[PDB]
Parts: sequence; C-alpha cells; structure tokens
Amino acid sequence: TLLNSFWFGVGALMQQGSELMPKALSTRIVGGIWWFFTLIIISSYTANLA
Amino acid sequence: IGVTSGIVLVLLIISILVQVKQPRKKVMACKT
Ligand SMILES: CCCCCCCC/C=C/CCCCCCCC(=O)O[C@@H](COC(=O)CCCCCCCCCCCCCCC)COP(=O)([O-])OCC[N+](C)(C)C
Ligand SMILES: CCCCCCCC/C=C\CCCCCCCC(=O)O[C@@H](COC(=O)CCCCCCCCCCCCCCC)COP(=O)([O-])OCC[N+](C)(C)C
Repeated sequence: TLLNSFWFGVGALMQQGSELMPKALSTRIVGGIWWFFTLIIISSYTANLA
Repeated sequence: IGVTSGIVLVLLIISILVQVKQPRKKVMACKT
C-alpha cells in the first residue's frame, strides 16, 4: 500500500527496517539501492558528527 | 529545488490515483 511503501523508505532510513520485503526483481532494485543510499547517509552523518 | 520538488509532487498525485481507484485485494494482476 502507500503506508507500506512510505514506512519502507522511513524504516530503511532510520536503520530499523519494516516488514515489507520486496519479492519481484523490479522492487528489489528499488529497495536494494535505497539500502545503499541510507547506508552512506548514516555513515557520513555519524562520521561528521564526531 | 524547483524541478525535483515537482517530480515528487507528480509522483504523489499518481500514488493517490493508484491507491484510491485501484484496491489491493480482489483480482488485479498487472494492474497499473
Ligand atoms: C506525518 C505523517 C506523514 C506521512 C503520511 C504519508 C502516507 C499516508 C497515506 C497513506 C495512504 C493510505 C493507504 C490505505 C491502505 C490501503 C487499503 C485500502 O484500500 O482501504 C483504504 C481505503 O481508503 C483509501 O483508498 C486510501 C486513500 C488515502 C489517501 C491517499 C494518500 C494521501 C496522501 C496525502 C499525504 C501524503 C504526503 C506525505 C508528506 C510527508 C483504507 O480505508 P479504511 O478506513 O481502512 O476501510 C477500508 C475500506 N474498504 C473496505 C473500502 C477497503
Ligand atoms: C561497504 C558497504 C557497502 C557495500 C556495497 C559495495 C558495492 C560495490 C560498490 C562499488 C563498486 C565499483 C567500484 C568503484 C570504485 C572505483 C571508483 C570509480 O570508478 O567510480 C566510478 C563510478 O562507480 C560507482 O559509482 C559505483 C557505484 C555502485 C553502487 C552499487 C550498489 C549495490 C546495490 C545492489 C542492488 C541490487 C539488488 C539485488 C536484487 C536481487 C566513477 O567514479 P570516479 O571517476 O573514480 O571519480 C569521480 C569523478 N567524476 C565525478 C568525474 C566521475
């Protein structure tokens, strides 16, 4: 749904994650590149915050 | 900020249109 899609993007941003696991290959590339996006954002945040 | 705040806005008008007009349950394979 649109709740299920929005708190995937919020869930993978605050490193906790939601249930909502993509199953098609077309949505494991959107989900798989939002995980690499929010891995670099958090790692650059917590390195500059030092 | 002038374009990409409108790209998100166009994606949000479509996402309401898919949510309201199309439900999630009965028989809707390949639908939109
Ligand atoms: C601070 C928080 C902000 C985040 C909010 C973001 C996402 C929030 C929105 C999430 C969308 C909700 C999806 C509902 C789940 C689908 C289930 C369904 O089909 O029944 C739904 C029917 O009603 C609808 O069709 C839903 C339409 C909601 C308006 C569209 C989003 C508005 C975006 C504007 C804001 C977005 C801007 C975001 C800005 C950041 C639910 O109805 P029901 O009462 O459960 O009863 C079932 C009725 N039935 C039997 C006929 C089915
Ligand atoms: C460690 C934690 C994260 C681990 C991730 C490791 C992954 C590997 C990551 C990188 C491997 C590639 C090597 C790059 C290093 C050399 C530099 C380089 O050439 O960069 C080049 C670009 O290259 C890129 O931008 C690579 C980005 C790939 C992202 C992969 C996401 C995986 C998601 C999976 C989703 C699938 C889901 C599957 C579903 C079934 C160009 O850069 P440059 O020219 O050198 O300098 C800039 C100069 N310039 C601005 C003019 C261009």
